[PDB]
Amino acid sequence: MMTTIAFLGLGNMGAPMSANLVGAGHVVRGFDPAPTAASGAAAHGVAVFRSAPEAVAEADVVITMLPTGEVVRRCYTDVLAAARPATLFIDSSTISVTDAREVHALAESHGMLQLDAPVSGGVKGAAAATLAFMVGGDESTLRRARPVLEPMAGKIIHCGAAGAGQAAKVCNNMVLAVQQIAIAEAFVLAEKLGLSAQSLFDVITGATGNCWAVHTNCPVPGPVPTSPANNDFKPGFSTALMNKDLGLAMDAVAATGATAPLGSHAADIYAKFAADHADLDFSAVIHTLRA
Amino acid sequence: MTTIAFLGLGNMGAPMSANLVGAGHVVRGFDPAPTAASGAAAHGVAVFRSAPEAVAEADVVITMLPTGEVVRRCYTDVLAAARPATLFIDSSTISVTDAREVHALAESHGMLQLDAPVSGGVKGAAAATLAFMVGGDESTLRRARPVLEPMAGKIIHCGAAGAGQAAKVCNNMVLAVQQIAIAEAFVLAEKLGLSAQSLFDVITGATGNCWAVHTNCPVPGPVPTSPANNDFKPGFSTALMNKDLGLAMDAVAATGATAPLGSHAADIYAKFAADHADLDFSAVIHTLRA
Ligand SMILES: C[C@@H](CCC(=O)O)C(=O)O
Ligand SMILES: C[C@@H](CCC(=O)O)C(=O)O
Repeated sequence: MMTTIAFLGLGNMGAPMSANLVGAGHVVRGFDPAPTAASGAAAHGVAVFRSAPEAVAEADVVITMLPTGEVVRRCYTDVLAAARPATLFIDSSTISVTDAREVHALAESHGMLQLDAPVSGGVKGAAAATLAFMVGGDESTLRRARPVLEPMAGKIIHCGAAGAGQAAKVCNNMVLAVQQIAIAEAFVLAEKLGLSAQSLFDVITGATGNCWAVHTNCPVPGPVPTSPANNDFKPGFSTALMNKDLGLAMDAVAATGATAPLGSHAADIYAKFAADHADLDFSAVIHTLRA
Repeated sequence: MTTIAFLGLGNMGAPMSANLVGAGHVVRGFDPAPTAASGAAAHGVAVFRSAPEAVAEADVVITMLPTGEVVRRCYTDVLAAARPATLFIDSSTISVTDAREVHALAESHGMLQLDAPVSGGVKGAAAATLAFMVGGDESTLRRARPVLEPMAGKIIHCGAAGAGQAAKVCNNMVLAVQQIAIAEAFVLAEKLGLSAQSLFDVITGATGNCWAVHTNCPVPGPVPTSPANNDFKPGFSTALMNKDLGLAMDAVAATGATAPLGSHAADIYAKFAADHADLDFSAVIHTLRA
């Protein structure tokens, strides 16, 4: 299983992910253009390089954890020629399904194996190695990748061909967004009807409406003391991050001509909420329903 | 032996009253439809020509009626015929406003009263697995418990009068939103080239999981028992979901609440019910391009 891994993107996700790879005994060759990110990763054993091409030159596997499809595209353009032939590229960035398929084809045109493997779990999942990887690409390529993913992962799920990882994540998170708004509406309506928060909680969680947005992320303080509502709506899952994912869902809706009325409505709601509350947990959208 | 007047012997009322007979109660009935009455009499209910007659000898009076207006008119018709401290249980699904009005009216005559609307449908009614969501006094629920038990899989005290109705309407508004949201996810997935089984496996193991997908999956295959595999036979009909959402919209209006997605869901299902009232509510997956 021991492998030389180039890790491009050493931010809030990339840094802890890379540390777990070092802990598992891999040689990790890192690059990030932010020197503070690079320094922090070096402190936990990443060999940091001056450029992304240098980092990938001697690597069996190249992982990208980057903010957008544009940055992934630009990164692949900078490094693919530098990589040894038939190197495994894993993009664990969260990007559009369109961009994922573009960068996948580019990697394959350079003779590289490529997977999309975006993750859920956030920074906390990243530190604890409990992230869920949602993978698109060839099954044999995933087989080759498993030893590298396992030390970062709680779950690895194969979603289909290239882009299917991005697709699965973005579909789930659109539903989540809609559910978190709907649970918030339910709690505020209950409050105006004189139905207690604890009572509504007990019913919804015992009934057909139950979902993570209530049972774990309860947007009123009290029924779930661990939920962000009890900690000033500190993330958790920030509004900024949810808004990014909803943007990607709206990109997917636009590329496909799909009709997603509530998903699109939830996107508009989170886009407005992100303008001034980007730093709050996405459950804090409940504030928009009170007045 | 507690004697129970059951007013409303329709699709729900008939099987509920059969379970009460089966539990050893004396059941007195009224319904304006001769077929409903006859069918109930056939399983042991002593049917009377008028609601006031049914109520005369009753320790408990149960209503299962279509609207608040009918519930209200039934109460003013029968309250004077009832014995003092009779226990009235309305298991109709009506507005929280109407529920609290009829509760107040009944207690004004020295009656004890609960709202106890139900989830489970006709299937649940027959099988005695209904979920009663109850508003009223804890001590009144305790007295009612022996009567509710033979009809029920769950009995949940929701709070003071009207809280049963509120709890049910709030859950069903969330459910409608979830059922549409899951449908959108499956349609988007298909157009992205992500298989239904793959999306199913991901969502059910992730934060988006809910009954609308894990049990009511609106595409055939991943859950062989879901209505999608059986021509969208209810299940839970669009007609009934539409009725609940209408009540949610009455509650949103009465309170001045902000419920944008619930309201959007209500609009979608009202429109869908014009064409497909008889299909399971999960069938909404095929009306999104309208
Ligand atoms: C074994 C596991 C990866 C290892 C971990 O739990 O960190 C998996 O996702 O299959
Ligand atoms: C609903 C009740 C069970 C009564 C019964 O159905 O026999 C309970 O479990 O609380």
